[PDB]
Amino acid sequence: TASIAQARKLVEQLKMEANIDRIKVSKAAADLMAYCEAHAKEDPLLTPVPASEN
Amino acid sequence: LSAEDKAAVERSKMIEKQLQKDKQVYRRTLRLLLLGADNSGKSTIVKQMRITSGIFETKFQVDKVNFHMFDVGAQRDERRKWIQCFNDVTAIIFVVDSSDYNRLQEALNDFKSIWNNRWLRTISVILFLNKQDLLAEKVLAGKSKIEDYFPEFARYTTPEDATPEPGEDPRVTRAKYFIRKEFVDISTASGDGRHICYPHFTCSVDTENARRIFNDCKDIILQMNLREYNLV
Amino acid sequence: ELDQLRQEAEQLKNQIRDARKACADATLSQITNNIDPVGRIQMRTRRTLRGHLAKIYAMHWGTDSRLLVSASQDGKLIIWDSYTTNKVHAIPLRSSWVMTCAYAPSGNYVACGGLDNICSIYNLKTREGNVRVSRELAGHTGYLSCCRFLDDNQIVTSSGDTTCALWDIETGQQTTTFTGHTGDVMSLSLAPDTRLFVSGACDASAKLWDVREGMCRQTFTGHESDINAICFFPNGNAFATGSDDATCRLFDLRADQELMTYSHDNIICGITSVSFSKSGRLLLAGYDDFNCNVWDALKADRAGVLAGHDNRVSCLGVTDDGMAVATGSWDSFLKIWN
Amino acid sequence: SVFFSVIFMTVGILSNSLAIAILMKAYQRFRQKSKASFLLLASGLVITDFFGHLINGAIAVFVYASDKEWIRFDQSNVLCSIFGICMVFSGLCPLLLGSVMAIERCIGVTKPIFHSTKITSKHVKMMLSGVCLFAVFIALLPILGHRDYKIQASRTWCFYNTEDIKDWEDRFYLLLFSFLGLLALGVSLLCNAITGITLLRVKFKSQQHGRSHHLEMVIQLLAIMCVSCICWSPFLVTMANIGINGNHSLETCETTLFALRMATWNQILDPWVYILLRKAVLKNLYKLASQCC
Amino acid sequence: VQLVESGGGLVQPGGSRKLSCSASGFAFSSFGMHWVRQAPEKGLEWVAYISSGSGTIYYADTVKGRFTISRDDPKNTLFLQMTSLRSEDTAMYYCVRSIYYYGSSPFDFWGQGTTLTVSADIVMTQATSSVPVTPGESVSISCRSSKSLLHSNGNTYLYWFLQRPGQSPQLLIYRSNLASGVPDRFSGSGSGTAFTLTISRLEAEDVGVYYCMQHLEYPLTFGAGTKLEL
Ligand SMILES: O=C(O)CCC/C=C\C[C@@H]1[C@@H](CC[C@@H](O)CCc2ccccc2)[C@H](O)C[C@@H]1O
Repeated sequence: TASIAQARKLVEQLKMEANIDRIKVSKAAADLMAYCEAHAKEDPLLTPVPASEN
Repeated sequence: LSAEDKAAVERSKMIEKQLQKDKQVYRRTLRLLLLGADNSGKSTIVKQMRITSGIFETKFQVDKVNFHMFDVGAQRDERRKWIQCFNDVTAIIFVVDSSDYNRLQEALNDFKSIWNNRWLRTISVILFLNKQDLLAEKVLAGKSKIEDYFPEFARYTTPEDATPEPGEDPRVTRAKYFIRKEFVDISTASGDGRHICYPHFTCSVDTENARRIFNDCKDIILQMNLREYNLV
Repeated sequence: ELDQLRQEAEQLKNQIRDARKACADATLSQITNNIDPVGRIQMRTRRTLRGHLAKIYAMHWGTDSRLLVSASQDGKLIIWDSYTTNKVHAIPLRSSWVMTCAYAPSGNYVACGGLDNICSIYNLKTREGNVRVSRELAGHTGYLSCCRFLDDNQIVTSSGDTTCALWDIETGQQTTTFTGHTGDVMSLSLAPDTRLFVSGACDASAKLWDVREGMCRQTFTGHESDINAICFFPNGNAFATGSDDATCRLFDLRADQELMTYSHDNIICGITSVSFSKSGRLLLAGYDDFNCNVWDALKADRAGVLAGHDNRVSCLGVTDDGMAVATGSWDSFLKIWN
Repeated sequence: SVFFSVIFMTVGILSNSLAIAILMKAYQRFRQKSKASFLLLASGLVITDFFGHLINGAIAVFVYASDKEWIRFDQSNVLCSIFGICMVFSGLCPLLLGSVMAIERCIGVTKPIFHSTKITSKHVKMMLSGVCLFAVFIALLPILGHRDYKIQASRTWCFYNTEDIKDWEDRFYLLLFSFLGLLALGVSLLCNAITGITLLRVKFKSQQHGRSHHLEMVIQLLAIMCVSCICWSPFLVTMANIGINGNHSLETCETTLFALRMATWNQILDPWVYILLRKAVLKNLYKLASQCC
Repeated sequence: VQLVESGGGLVQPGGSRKLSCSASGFAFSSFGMHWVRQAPEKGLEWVAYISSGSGTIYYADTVKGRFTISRDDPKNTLFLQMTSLRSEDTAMYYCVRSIYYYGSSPFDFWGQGTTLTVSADIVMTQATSSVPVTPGESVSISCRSSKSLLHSNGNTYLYWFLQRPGQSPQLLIYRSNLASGVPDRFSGSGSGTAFTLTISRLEAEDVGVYYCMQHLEYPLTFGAGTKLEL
């Protein structure tokens, strides 16, 4: 009886997963934009650093 | 200049020499891939070439030419992922049980899938129709023939150029040639002219098996040289 | 009674989808439209590494932005010096069909794997000078797809057997085994905190895994085909997944949904590798079209193209400091871009 | 007359440039599949031929543009010796690298497994370097024998002593050059004929379905065998007659200059019949030319 | 890992002698060998150097022409053929292994050596030769050089060797970067010209002589050596 085991395990997994909290996309987008703007000064790929510093 | 830098450059030169020495042997040996369902007698073919491992290795020598034959031992049913790693090989050996007609459809489907693969579209596919004696005995028994599974067999006749071996029954010849025609029409379809199949009839005791491998590999390498000389 | 559980799981999935959509207040584009564009990020090949005898399939950078390890299907692990191009080590692998390699952060051990289903940890600081196999662990029933080091004694590895496991080197046994996806695992990515990591599978789904607790905390199903690449965001809150559908999607853990989909009509080839820059604005994804395109994480616009290859770009990785980018391809050449 | 050498240079320069471009573009691809030995030899041949036509055309333009006053710009016998090496070399490389290539494809078609497993790219590079060294040696052998190249009757090119043949040293050099040229040509022709016969046999004997790249190979082999002979045999036979018959020969310098012109048309047409006249290369070049311009 | 030397003994002026060294426990070919001489109650002095695979060889300007080094990889053995032996050659020779690459530690293992008795570039000068100290106190050995060892690449080519009574010189620091097998007590600092070896806590195992060496250029030159007593 492995099918019943798989089914109950999937159901319990979905149950324990549905309890995870979630926030609005606006806050996450703002946080990502702020993080990107913060470390923009320490990214040689983004800001071309002088040749002497390569 | 720094002495440590010069020593590192010397170590790099030594590593390059070792890499060249290894590339020599890598280019000397030829790589071959053996594919086939469990029903196929690929295990017998591998064990007869006396001339939780996910991959198995077998090495043999035909006319002084070394060949490396790899066969997956422990992997799942899916193939679209790990098949990409076996590209750039000399050729692929596809084994199918021509006797059992039930699993023949799945074998043809697998052959078509391996042939139309975007990454393996430049590697020739060797076809060995193993277990011909069992197929002959079954089709001579008259109990169940290919017609019960394939409708085209009711209107297919043996070609005019079909050369059967001395002492073969016409029914066996017609059945094997119908199977070969099915395989050839599955292969030529979208063949692209860059890779061709090599149908060959063999059994579980034929010692000429390796000879056919060498013969078709000599031709596969030939085509590779023509495309180079023509800059295709 | 099994249909009852099937319908219960379907209802739970519908409820989760509804709760996830309810939080979709706005898209990332509507917030990133007012920001200035990244502009043409042109890159040039500074160093060209040669010496590989076969296709280059895996590479990884260590803690330092100088040393570099690369894996090829010829059975050779070469430690490249990005600054002087000199080869540091050459390890003859016992298995030629290698598919993954990793460089431990301690700089002393390096792991690799492939179709052999065995993960061999090679010691680089062996007192004898030569590279020796410290531990060769087995137990997986499939080809190893990706490997990553958490410390000098723990390593996580993915296999085609659909299940992942955390290994302890000093003993060589699975400390914790995960439930597994519905398909073969393909890529791994450790979070900067070392406590969480996300893995992608061929079933177009991504699951967030915890190192200590062997359970899945979040699952994503935004892709429409096999996920071949995955990389964590520099902050550990999001990750991008590359798939064969010629589209890259950015998934955020805090938001728990896809925020941006990087795709273009002229691109039909699949993605093989994905990586983020130190700041996160530049998304570098390798495509099967023999070219690597840079995407703006916020604007989703193409900022450049790295077409310095003649074959399938199979692996690429950005240094921890973001000084240079290494792109590996089946053409046996590993070029270090700006 | 200047016009002649100038139109014979610019055409060769353009042909060799296109050939080098196509050969590099093809080697960047085929290198991942096989040794690309044929491509390497073709690139080497085209490169040496190119340098030839910029070194000998430049010298010729400088000497037609100097009213042919050799006594003015050539007193210490330094420039004529350089349009002496640069002449012998160019010639003998373009033929002796045409022979080695035919020998390669001969083995590649008659014994593919042997050319693939036993012959390594290192051996091909070594053979190319050795051919180049032998060519430059035969070009510098007269200088290392107390003799130099004398101004020909045309007063526009320096080569082996043609007029006033007295000692056997000049005869020896002329006969050796002619023998090397004829031997290279014969070896190339024999290899090409063997390859063509093998291809025709193995193809007309086969009836499975294959023939996509055999007819083109036979056509290329026939074109090479025809052009190389028709263009080189005259000059080689002329040099052989001059060396064996001495000054008593009836031929004049006009036929020698014409044969020069024909041999210089084995090295414009070589970058053509080897690479630029292939179907794939032809269509790609035509398409990119129509699209760009 | 072991480096056992042989061939020593008494020799007359003008004679010759072949000093051999048996290597084991490591890839002899992968490691470059360095012969270093040590005159009686004096400091060290580099003699010759042979790289991996015999691809590069160097000798000291004082020993050029007389001594010649050779290594047999098949048997993992080293040989040093000496010619025109002078009276000054009285010294104990040591064989040292060294592997060079980013993150390595050249001169990590010193052999037992062999005793042999008869009958313009950068120079390392140490201002201190003896420092009396008792348990509980710290030590800071200073070092001076005539040329800045700070190469353009920024690497500090400074090497410290500690020779204890009866034992061979032990590597302490190869570049601030502490060496392997030595406690964290040892530390290095200073600029490209001036250097300082600072030990936080002095144990009963530091008794010996501390030698300084530069590695910017292949020709090496050891210092006078600072001795610590306790
Ligand atoms: O007499 C006149 O009119 C001009 C005389 C100057 C001669 C040649 C000028 C140049 C040619 C060089 C040909 C050269 O590579 C042949 C090699 C070769 C040498 C000797 C014997 C056989 C073969 C180029 O094609 C361009 C340019 O025309």
